[PDB]
Amino acid sequence: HPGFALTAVRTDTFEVDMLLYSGKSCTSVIINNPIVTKEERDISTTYHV
Amino acid sequence: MDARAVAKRPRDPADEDNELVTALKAKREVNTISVRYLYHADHQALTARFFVPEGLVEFEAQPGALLIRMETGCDSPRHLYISLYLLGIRASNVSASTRCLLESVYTASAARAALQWLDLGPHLLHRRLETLGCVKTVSLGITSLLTCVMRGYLYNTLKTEVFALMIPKDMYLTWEETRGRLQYVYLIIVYDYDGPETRPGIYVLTSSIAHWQTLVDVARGKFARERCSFVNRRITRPRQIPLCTGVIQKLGWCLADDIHTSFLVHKELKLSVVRLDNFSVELGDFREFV
Amino acid sequence: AMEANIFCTFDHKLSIADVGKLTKLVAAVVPIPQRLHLIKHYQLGLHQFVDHTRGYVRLRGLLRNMTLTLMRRVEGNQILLHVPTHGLLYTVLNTGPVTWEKGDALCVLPPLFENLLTLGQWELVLPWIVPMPLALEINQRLLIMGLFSLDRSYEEVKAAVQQLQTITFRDATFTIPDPVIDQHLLIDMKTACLSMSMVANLASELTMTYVRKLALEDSSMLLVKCQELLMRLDRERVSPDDEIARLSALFVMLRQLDDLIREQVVFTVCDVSPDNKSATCIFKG
Repeated sequence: HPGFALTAVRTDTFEVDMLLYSGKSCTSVIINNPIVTKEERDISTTYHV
Repeated sequence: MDARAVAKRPRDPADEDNELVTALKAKREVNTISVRYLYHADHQALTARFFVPEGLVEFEAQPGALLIRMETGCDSPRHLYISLYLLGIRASNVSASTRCLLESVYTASAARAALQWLDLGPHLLHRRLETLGCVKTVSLGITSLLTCVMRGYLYNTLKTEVFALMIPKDMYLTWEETRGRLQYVYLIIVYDYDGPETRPGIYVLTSSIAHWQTLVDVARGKFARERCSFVNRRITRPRQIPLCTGVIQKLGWCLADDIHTSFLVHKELKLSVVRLDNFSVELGDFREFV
Repeated sequence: AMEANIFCTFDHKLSIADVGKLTKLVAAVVPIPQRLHLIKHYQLGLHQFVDHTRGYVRLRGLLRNMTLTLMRRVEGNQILLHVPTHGLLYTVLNTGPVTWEKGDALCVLPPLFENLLTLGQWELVLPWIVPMPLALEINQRLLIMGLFSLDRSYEEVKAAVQQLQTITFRDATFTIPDPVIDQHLLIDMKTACLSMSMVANLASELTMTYVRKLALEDSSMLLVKCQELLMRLDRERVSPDDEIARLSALFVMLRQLDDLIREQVVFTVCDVSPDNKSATCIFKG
C-alpha cells in the first residue's frame, strides 16, 4: 500500500424508454406549403423540399 | 426536318411547364407540395456548400466576404476554410489598431490553430492558399453552414436584393486616379525578404487594366522596394532559394461607379471596410511575377 | 430538347458484356483529336498517339492541342460525347490515383499506367485528372530524372533516382515510371532536357555584357545588384552575326521549353461523394 488512498470516479450510460405527457392543444404549429429548390448537376439533378 | 420547325422561335422555359408539373399533369395527381414554381430555377451563379468550425464564422455573420481554403499536412482535416478578414492578422500591410481589433475579435480556439498552421511550415503563403470566391449565408452552431459562389452575380434567393462584397480598408489599393466605367479587382500578395521572417503583405487591387503584361509592369513599378528586397536576400544569403517577390490572382469584375466606403459591425465592435455592391466573381489561378 | 453532342460509332462489333463494361464510365473524360460531328472509334482516347520512340512530353503537348470532351449515355450501337463550354458545370469520373477535396484545382495529364476494354488492334486509354500541385511535382521530378539519365552508372545516381521516383500525397503513395529505358533517353525527353540545359548555359555567358551596359542608367537601381550577383557567380567559378544567332538560339530554345512551362487549369471542384470516384466540377479554358 502506498501512502495515499485514492478515490475513483466513473460514468455509466443506460438505454431507456421514455413516456412523454402533454395537454390538448398546449402548443400550436404554423406551417406553409412545402417549397422546392433546385440544384443542377449534369448527371443528376436534385431538389430540396 | 421541316422549314416551319427550323424557322420557329426558340423554346421558352419562360412559360413552359416545369418537369414535375408535367408528370403530375400526366397522371392527374396532386401532392401537398407547392410544386409549380421551382426556386433557383433561373439562377446563373454556380453555388458550392462548405462546413466550417464555429470559431471562424465571425465577420461572416454579415453576408459577403472572401472565403479562402488553406492547407495543413496533418492526416486529420487537411483543409480549413478561412476568411480574408482573419488572414489580415498575419499581413504586415495592416495598421496596428486594425490588427489589434482583429486579434481581439477572432480569439476563438479554432482560429489560432489556423494561424499556427499558416506559419509553422517552411513554404510561403502563395503555395499554401487558394481562393473560393464570395460567401452569402449563415446557419450558426458548433459547426456552421456556408454557401458560396465561384462564377456568379452575387444575390439573395429571390434576387430581392444584391449582396455586396466587403474588403478591409487597410488592404485596399488603387493605382489610378480616374476610373473607367469597367475595372477589374485582383488579389495581391507580396513578400519582404529583408526581415528575418519572409514577411508577407496582403493587398486587394482595383484596376481598369485587363491585360496581364501591363498590370505586371505597373505592379513591378509600385513594388520596387519589395523586388529590391528579394534581390538583396538572393545575393546576401546563398544556398537559400527564394522566389516570386509577388504573386497575382484575378478575382472579380465590377462597375466602377458602384464602389462605396462603409463601416461593418460585429460583437458591437466596429471595422472599416470598402464595399462593392453590383459585384460579380470571375476566378483565375495564382501566377508569379519577378 | 436536344443539345450539342458528338456522335461516335464503334466500327468493330461490341458484345453485350463489352457494352456493360463501357457503361461504367458514364461521365469520364475522353479526348478527341478534331471537333467533327460523327467521329470513328479509332480517334477516341490516346492509343493512336502512343509510340515506342516518342515520349511522355510529346503526349503532353498533343493533349494540350487536343480537344477535351465529356461522355454521355451509351446506347444501341452508338455512344454520345458532349463537348463542354466554358463556365458551365459538369460531372467527371476521378480516374486518377489521387483523391480530391472541395476547392481543388485540376489539370489533365497523359497517363502513366482493372484495365479498359481492348480490340484486335486497339485499346482504350484515358488521361489522368490530377490536382495542380501534384502535377507540378510529378513534372518536376520526371524532368529532373531525365537529367540524371546520363550519370546513371554511379550508385549515388541510382539511389537519388529511386528517391525521386516515389511520390507522396494525401493518402496516395504511388510510384511514377523511370523516364529511361535500356540506359537510353526517349528523343522528346532528350530534346526537352537539352533545351533547358542549353537555355541555362547560354544565359551564364551572354547576360554580363548587356547587364553591365544597362547598369549606367537604371533608376530602379536593382539592375546594379543583379550585375554584382553575376560577378559573384563569376567569382564562384565576337562577330555580330554570331551574337545575333546566339540570341535567336536562346529564345528559340526557351520557346521549345514552353511546352512544359504553363499549366491549363481545366477544372475546379465542387463537393464530392463518398463514392469519391465520381465528382462534380466547373469547366475552365
